[PDB]
Amino acid sequence: SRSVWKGPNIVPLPIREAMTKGTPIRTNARAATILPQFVGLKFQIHNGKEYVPIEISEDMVGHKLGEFAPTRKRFSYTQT
Amino acid sequence: VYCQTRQDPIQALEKSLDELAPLMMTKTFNTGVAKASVIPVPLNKRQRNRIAWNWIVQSANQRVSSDFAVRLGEELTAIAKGTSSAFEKRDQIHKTAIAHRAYIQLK
Amino acid sequence: VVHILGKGFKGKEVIKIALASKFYGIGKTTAEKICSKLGFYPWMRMHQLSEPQIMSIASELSTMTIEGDARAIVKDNIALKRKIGSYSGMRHTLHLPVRGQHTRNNAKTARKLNKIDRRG
Amino acid sequence: NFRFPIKTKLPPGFINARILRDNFKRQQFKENEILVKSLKFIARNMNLPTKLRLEAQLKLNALPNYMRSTQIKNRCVDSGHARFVLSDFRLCRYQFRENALKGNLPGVKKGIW
RNA sequence: AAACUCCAUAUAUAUAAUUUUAAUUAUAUAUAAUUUUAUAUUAUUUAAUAUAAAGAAAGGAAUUAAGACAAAUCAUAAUGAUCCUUAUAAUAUGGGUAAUAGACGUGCUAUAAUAAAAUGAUAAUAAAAUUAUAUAAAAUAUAUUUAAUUAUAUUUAAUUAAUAAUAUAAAACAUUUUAAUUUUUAAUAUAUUUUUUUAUUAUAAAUAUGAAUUAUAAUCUGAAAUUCGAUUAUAUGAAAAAAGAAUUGCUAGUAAUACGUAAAUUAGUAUGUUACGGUGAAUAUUCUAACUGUUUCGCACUAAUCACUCAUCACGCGUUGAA
RNA sequence: AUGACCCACCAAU
Repeated sequence: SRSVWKGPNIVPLPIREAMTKGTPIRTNARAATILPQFVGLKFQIHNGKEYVPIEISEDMVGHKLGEFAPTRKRFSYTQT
Repeated sequence: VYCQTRQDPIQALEKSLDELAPLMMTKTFNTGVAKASVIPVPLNKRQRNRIAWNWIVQSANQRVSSDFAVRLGEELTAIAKGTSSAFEKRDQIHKTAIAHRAYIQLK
Repeated sequence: VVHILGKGFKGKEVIKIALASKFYGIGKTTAEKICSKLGFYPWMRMHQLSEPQIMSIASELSTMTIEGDARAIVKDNIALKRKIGSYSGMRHTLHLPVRGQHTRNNAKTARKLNKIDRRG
Repeated sequence: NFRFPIKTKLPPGFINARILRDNFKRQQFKENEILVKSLKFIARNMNLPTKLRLEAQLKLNALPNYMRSTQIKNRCVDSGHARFVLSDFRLCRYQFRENALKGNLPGVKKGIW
């Protein structure tokens, strides 16, 4: 849904109740434009096996939840 | 070609080809390898001119004009006057056949 | 042709694109009408530039954003997400497909240039 | 209750678990396609107010996976294969050759031309 | 095997009220050639080589035997045997198949003048193919000032197919350019080259090739392009100077083509697959080498030369000698 | 199936 119109992505979220205590809401969905409306809280992002805990920033705007949650781990070496 | 020397260009080219194309050569047959013998090989018409034309395109990559279409004609005009290093080429080849005449497969 | 904007050029060199070449802040369309405002007959080479004219040329480039001045802007846009949690920042910092290309194989290119201050 | 959320008849002929999943999606999307179209028109008509539109875009994201055709893959009706699936015979690179050569497919043989 | 077969070719008949118009076609059918006739050399009763003369005469495809490689498939399917049934069975969400030190194979795009790019509206010129799980024409708006092109968005004309759409085929051809190239220009004059000439002064290895690549914005599809698609605009412009030993395809409408075209699989993306046509070649049979069928001779091999086989050394263990 | 291995190429009458 990347366009001036149809902007942007609404992923149903407990943000409402979360906006109270701020409980890192396990937003497993990991696929939404960081909402530019509430823009501010903390939650863990399912990186395939584990949800990485992150909060909101002055950069995290259009950046999608996933862009901050790495999946595959780093590469390594040859044989020795 | 015609312009730089006003006489039939096709005929002149044919003459140049006849001059340049060696009439024979020397392939190097194996025969149980070991000491492969060099025996003179007869070259067909299209065979003869093929070698002559190469010695010319190769000589047309040493000119100046940025159009090979006509760097060809000047080389062709040059050959007419009697200026295509190829002549010597032919000479050596023939010579390498004079000797190695003995190896001729049959009289 | 001379020391135009310091790193100048050469004569015979039609100015239009010449600017797109030496200059980094300007190129293609930008350089095209850049001459248009300065109104220099197109297909015009550097040698023909009437020094005073170059003066206008210079000012013109000052007006918009040129030279490595923008190199940084991107450098920062890079550092931006990079400084945030950004797959790119890893891809960019590690020297790996920032465009998510062939990390497995064809990735030397990325390793060659992709880096914190990429445009080097 | 039923394995699938909503009870569904079983595809006649060859039955496969992957076919059952795809068949389930086909049945569900077929009925939901009208709703899918209704709500998407809603969300995409700028001529509307943002909220009504948003409410809709959101419901869509919430709509179950079976309410989609992108999820339905062409699968051989006879062998339950979703690779190299010609849609003219709804078969596959083998069951076709087989049926075509055997003559099971009328007017379908070999391109000797 | 060949032949029949399919495409394709020559002719002939039938069909099309020549508005589905391509009658230069489309098919259904029939014939046709695995060409024939004659003379002259050779040969030995009649074959080959040349010559003419009659015809249009020419290709491709499909079919790849028996066996062997215990070749590939238990993931097309199916089934034996064996292993699990609260998990090696079913479902949802997310992830993965896209990870990258190095290495290989196959492509694509490349490295500029016997070659690349704008442009060509009385639209130079095609075949094959698609379009009721749809193609989507004209225009209309923007990107952008005119206009065209290119890419998206608005509305759907017509066509469910010899009707309308994809789609004006492109290369070739013409003109204009084009770094290095000082082969340039631009200021003069110079003049029977004017798009040019000449005299003088000036004009200090990656380019205007290459688009890998990097930012930002924008657009498609679909809930959803973040790992992860596509497109464009503005930017960026690495590597690459025809590539070592070595090696690959192809013998004629083939190779080659910076010649395009279509389909299938797509909600969506082809540098791949399968088909179509346009332009269109040199080189050749004579050596070795390799693979095959026919044959010679040899053969101690026979799951067959990737066979088989020999002695020493080294290991461990018997027996029997010298002393 | 028993069944981890194979090794040598040099130049003429």
